[PDB]
Amino acid sequence: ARVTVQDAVEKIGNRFDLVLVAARRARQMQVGGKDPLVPEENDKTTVIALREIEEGLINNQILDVRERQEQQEQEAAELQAVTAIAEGR
Amino acid sequence: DKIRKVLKIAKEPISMETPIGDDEDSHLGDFIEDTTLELPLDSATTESLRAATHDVLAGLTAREAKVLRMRFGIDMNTDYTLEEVGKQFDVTRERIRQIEAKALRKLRHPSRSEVLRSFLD
Amino acid sequence: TDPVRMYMREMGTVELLTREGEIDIAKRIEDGINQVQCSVAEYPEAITYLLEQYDRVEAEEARLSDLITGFVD
Amino acid sequence: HARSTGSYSLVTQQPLGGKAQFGGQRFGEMEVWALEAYGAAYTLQEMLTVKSDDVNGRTKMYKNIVDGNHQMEPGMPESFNVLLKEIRSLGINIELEDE
Amino acid sequence: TPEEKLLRAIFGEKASDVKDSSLRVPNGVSGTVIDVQVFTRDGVEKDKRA
Amino acid sequence: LKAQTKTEEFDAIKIALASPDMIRSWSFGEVKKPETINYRTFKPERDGLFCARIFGPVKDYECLCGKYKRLKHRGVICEKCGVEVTQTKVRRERMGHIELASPTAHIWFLKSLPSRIGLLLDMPLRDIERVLYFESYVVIEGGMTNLERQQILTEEQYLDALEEFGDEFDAKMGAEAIQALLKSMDLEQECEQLREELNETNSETKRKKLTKRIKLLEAFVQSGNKPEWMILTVLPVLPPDLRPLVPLDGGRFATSDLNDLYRRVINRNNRLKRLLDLAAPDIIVRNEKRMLQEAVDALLDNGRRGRAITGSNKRPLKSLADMIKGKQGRFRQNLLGKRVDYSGRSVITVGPYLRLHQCGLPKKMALELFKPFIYGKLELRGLATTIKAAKKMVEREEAVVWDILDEVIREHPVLLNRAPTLHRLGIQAFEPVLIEGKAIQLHPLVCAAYNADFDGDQMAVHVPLTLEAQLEARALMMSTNNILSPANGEPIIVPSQDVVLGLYYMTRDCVNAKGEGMVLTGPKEAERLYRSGLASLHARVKVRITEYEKDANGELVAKTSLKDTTVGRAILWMIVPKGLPYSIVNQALGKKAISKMLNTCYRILGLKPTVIFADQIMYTGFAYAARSGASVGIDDMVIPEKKHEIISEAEAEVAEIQEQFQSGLVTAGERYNKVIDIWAAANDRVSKAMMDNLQTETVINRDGQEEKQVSFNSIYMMADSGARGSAAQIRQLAGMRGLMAKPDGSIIETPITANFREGLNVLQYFISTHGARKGLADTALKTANSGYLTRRLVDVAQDLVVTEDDCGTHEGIMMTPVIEGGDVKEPLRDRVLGRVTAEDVLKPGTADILVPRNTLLHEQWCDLLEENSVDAVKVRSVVSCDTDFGVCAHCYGRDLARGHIINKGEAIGVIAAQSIGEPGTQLTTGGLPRVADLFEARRPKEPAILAEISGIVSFGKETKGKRRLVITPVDGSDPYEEMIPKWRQLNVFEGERVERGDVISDGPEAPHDILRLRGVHAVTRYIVNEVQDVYRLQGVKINDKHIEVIVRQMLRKATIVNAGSSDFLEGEQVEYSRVKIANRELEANGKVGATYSRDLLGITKASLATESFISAASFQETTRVLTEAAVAGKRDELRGLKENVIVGRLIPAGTGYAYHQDRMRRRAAG
Ligand SMILES: [Mg+2]
Ligand SMILES: [Zn+2]
Ligand SMILES: [Zn+2]
Repeated sequence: ARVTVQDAVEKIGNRFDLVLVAARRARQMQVGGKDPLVPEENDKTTVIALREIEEGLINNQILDVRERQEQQEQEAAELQAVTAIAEGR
Repeated sequence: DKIRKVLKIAKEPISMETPIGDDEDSHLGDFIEDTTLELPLDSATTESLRAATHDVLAGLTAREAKVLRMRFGIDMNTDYTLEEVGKQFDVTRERIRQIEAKALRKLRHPSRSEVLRSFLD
Repeated sequence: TDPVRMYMREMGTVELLTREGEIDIAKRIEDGINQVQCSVAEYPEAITYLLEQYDRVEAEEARLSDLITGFVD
Repeated sequence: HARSTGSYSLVTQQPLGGKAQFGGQRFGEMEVWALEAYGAAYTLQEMLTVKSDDVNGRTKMYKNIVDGNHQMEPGMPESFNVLLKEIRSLGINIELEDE
Repeated sequence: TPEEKLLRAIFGEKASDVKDSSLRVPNGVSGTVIDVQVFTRDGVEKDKRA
Repeated sequence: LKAQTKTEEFDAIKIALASPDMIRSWSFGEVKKPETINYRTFKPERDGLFCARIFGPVKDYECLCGKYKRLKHRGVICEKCGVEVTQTKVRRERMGHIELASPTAHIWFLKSLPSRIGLLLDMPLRDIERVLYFESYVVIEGGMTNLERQQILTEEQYLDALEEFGDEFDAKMGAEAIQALLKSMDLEQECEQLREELNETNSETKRKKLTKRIKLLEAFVQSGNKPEWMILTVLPVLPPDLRPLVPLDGGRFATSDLNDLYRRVINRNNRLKRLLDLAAPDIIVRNEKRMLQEAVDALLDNGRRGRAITGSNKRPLKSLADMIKGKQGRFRQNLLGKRVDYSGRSVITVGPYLRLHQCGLPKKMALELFKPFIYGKLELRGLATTIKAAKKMVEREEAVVWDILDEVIREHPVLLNRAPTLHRLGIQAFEPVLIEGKAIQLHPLVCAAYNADFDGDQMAVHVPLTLEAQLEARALMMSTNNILSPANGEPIIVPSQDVVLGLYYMTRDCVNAKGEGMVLTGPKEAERLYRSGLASLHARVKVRITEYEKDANGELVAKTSLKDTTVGRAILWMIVPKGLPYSIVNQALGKKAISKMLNTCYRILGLKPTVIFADQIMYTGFAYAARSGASVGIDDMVIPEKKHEIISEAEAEVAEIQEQFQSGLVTAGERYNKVIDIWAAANDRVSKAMMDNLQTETVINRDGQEEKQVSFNSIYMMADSGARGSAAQIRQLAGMRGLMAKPDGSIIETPITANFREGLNVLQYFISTHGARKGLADTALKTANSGYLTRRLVDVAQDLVVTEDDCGTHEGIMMTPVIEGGDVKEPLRDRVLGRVTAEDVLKPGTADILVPRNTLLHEQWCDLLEENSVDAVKVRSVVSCDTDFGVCAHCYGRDLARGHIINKGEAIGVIAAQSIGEPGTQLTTGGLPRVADLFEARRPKEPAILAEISGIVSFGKETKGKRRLVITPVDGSDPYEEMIPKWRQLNVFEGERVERGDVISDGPEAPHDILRLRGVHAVTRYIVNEVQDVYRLQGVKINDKHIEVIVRQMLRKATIVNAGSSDFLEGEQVEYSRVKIANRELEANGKVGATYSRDLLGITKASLATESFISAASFQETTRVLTEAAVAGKRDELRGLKENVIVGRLIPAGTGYAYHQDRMRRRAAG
């Protein structure tokens, strides 16, 4: 368990913007798009995300950063498929 | 005996606002449950049973799946009389009824069977 | 307000008819209508129509109940 | 007493015990203030929309809960949705603007 | 429905024209039956047990 | 980009009047007949209130006639009976209408108290009604003849007036006339005419009314509403399923009352249509017309005329207006409450084993609560083939599910809540621990915050479902994250009673006890001595201890020494973590010190250690208290040996004074006070007698003869420790109990001489009853008042939220300790803690900044200020925060259950209201009503008066009933002369110069003055101190913050004085205004900026004005709110709390504050 989240509020000051970010991350974990960044103890994703905040390897900047890369990682694969939609012409 | 039928319709509807108890905002109408609703534990199983039948129908030969989806309304308007199916398959009549049997037979003996049996009660 | 009151008082103005007064008005009624019957009686299209209508009744295109309520007699 | 998913009131789609499988606990005005003092909105949104009053959102949630996806696609509380027709049943044109 | 129709077809159950209204014991409560009473409308034939 | 035409996600809302064509837009069909259902086939009759054709299919996806029964057919309108086959859900949506014969007035605009139609035509109500019942004629567009446009005529007059002018004169009567009036009305031209008259004629009586009306008109103009629309041509019908006919058992039916109403409007309406083709006489169609009006009135809002009663049932049938109001005061179903799934509740019990972060939950409640979650995990691991089987398993309670439940429970908080939720701590999150049994187990330390005794209180449980609710719950509502009261920073988790008896019994020392004098290396071997039976828990002993001080830079110093202590304090030291000194435990450890133990622990080591410390304190507290065997017998309550003697002497005194009254030496009234004085005094004597004996009389011997220490007697230990009991209650046990009072309020002069250890006899008990009964009665009412107060309070604040970061105003108030008449009724250090300095503060010498400008003053800083003698500090307040539409966090303070400065977006007003309200139960002019008078701004009864302006004053004119006071300013103009009734004894010296705001008489003063004459800081200071006087006297700790924000909302409004942009006397928002003259100081007018005057509005009055009309519709009177808004076409943009809850979306605060931000800016953007 995470008995007190005090440490996370330190990593991101507001403590409300904290709830949002860990949520966003927890869905990255709960809906299976990704996997954890730190050993999962049977801690549910709720707490796994919180451990990740305390350790400073996951915050809004990083996530926005990470997300912005994936947009381009997918834009690279489909590169030919959508340019084939030249039928617009 | 029409006394009963007649005696019934004669009763005037009750104000749904009849205060009941406590004089509180509990009003007769507040207690009338909705029966046309569908419990979600049910709505949930429908979405599953679709997926169920959809999986097990891919488990058969393509004609066994079409014939069963044909013989029942599965992902299709209505369903087709078995003569229609024979004409659709150019192989007709008694033949088709047999395929249906083996299909049901094939889903009957468990490997297949463990999942669809869990739907009844 | 409460319209029973504004009604009761609105009709309460009207005075009951004398036994003679009823007949007067009733007589008046007769005249009015009797004028229009006569006014109706004087119209040519009004006859030919009735004629053209009775030709449809004997032709099985209508019924006697749909044209006259009976005559004098 | 405890309730997960029970019966529902007809006039307003709201939890109602009909089986003596009891209607849910009543979350009142004062309890709402309590959530507002904490900053927890989502707890509050989920309380008065999907956990209760949304005839759509309620089933849409359950299907996600078993799927293992915790989300809510709230939609509009039906209570208010009725107020809207009730105002509009009077002579008032009440509209929902913009985007 | 279609898939329900198939379900009865595989497991061969005749879906009844009758639904179960039977009175059953509330969840969790457990006891011994000390009595049974049967009231009947005047004119319906009283059943065996009654 | 495409804007949109379909369902994207709306902002705001608009409300306005409805066109007939507009009403027709909604209607899917005309309801033409009162028939409902066929009566044999229970099918809906077509073209009736319930119609398949107009509204919808009775059953899902099925035609009425039955031709098309298939779910495939969807956009199909049956060729037989037109029904588009679609879910029956649509019978809840589609509306209808009714085309009325003769126009009809809308009861809301005729009868909401300031008749809108009346003042829109500037015509009296009684006249308009007279035109409606066809009792008189009104002119319309009179032309040039003899007659005014709005003039009303009678029968003969109309006739006579008609003979003279056939045309170019016009008159109607009844509803059509009014409709005719409204359509003809030209507002713009009226506007101009009213503008001319404003400039031309000067009279207050005249231009007051003049300016008032012109705003309305142009407002209505700007609205977009066309006045005719206040008159109904078409009447919409509410969807059937919202006033359903549903069957019951036994074949009975039950229905909404609107049908009875609706049915009537139709019948009457239809009869009228017939009565036109029969050309019935006027007296009849008129009567029918009146009847039609009445029916619509009863349909719309019943009770503004006659209150029609339902059929065969006396009770009046409920109309649509009564549908909206709901009841229980103002509650729209968001406000009273709403039933919620995933919840439950039952009786709660103790569970001392729990850690503070968890709670005992019955296995079955947890099974039924998580049922859907369980289903999902069960088939995730494949233990259940499909969802149905999963149900069957848990319904079967197969052994495997319990282990699964332990998985889904682990990290998944549940909300626990108790009945009267007061402060936010009424709901707290816990981690579930599966428990056999039907009771909820609740951590003891938390029992204080809930005000939950164990006498059978029940608590309700709620499962947070969505992930965000899990993370909100864990980071906000979790127990451990709120350890400190939001009302005042003191810890609310302080151990309650058994635990404090333990620690007190632990650290206490007797004079001579086993092991006295020996020495030990450290606490480890101290417990080893105790558990073995060698040493007593309390004996004076020297032991080596190692304490720590972090006073280095983030760094712990260590020091070991020999402390002179007892065994108990030594043992306890094992728990105190790190930082803390042994000094903290070396005392007797009462409840007060034991709390500051926790407090310092928190303010020094931070959060986590305080929690875990706290757990340990409880476990150890119960335990040693358990070892102690404290009990209470009848001989533990010791009566003084001298009681009978004191009573007897006081009994001589009363018999002496009686002889003095028998001889007339003293008056009767003087006597009553006299006897009571000695008796009052006697009781004090017995109390402080038994207190002396009880407290110290344990008189014991060490190696010598005797010595005496504070008693180890049970009941004293309880009261001394702070566990339970108080000298007052003890005094009733041993010493005599009180002097009771007869019902009328006198207090009986023969006190109750017996006590509970002795028996009370018949008479004495009987007398006790009155006091008892009044208490319960009194408390139950003070309960209600408190609730009422918190209500008004959250209403006036609510939407106030911390928004900006630092408004950056130097502005603020000067904080001094309360220092009442003696020394320090409350210090400075508590008043300034956690606030932020307005400016750098000096030492006694200067260019020495101790604390530099705005710096949060925390414990160290307050102590440095305390080190020095500094007596005065100016501190930023929410009353002075420069930010509009919110508070800057820099101006607020640190306070939270966490010590850190307040976060951006926490909604403080609520917590302010709550903090003031929760203690309100404990209060008792003077009392709780005194508080209300304060927050309600009420002007006192016999007020004083303050000098309007400085300078030398004198008395002028003479006794008319007022003797005028003439003020003569030195430089300024004299002209101020106030009318003062001269029969009130004055104070002000006739020959002295008086500053504006000096005391011109005595008696209380209206805070309006203090605000007006003395200024903002004064009144705000006045408010905080008077109410605070009440609470602290009652023993209640409430930080001034909360009171200050309520004040800010109190002064929310101000009245302009100067001009150059907006109107003169308009009362208006200083947020709005200041923003306009701050906008006006540049560009625009160079400065046209207008001067205003701050106003004081009481909470209930200030809460009245709110931009969002849905919010106002909540707590104010709905009909009035809706109408007055509906005319103006007021567009609610939401943005507030009350409103977002109603419509049910994210609160523009807290977690949502991020959202609203992203949307609010997207709005007014492109
Ligand atoms: Mg109790
Ligand atoms: Zn049809
Ligand atoms: Zn500020």
